[PDB]
Amino acid sequence: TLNEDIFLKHLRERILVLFEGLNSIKKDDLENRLNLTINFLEFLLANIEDKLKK
Ligand SMILES: [Mg+2]
Repeated sequence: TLNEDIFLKHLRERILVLFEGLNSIKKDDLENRLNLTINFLEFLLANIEDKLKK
């Protein structure tokens, strides 16, 4: 069963690597979208405050 053990252990590692890559990709995409929304809200806040000082 040696060949079986090698294939299964490598397959486990491949699954873990796939999960690690998927989580990295999702984290980057989430960071991008969060930065967009946060910048939008900061621009809105700054514009509102500039509109209030006048
Ligand atoms: Mg790993």
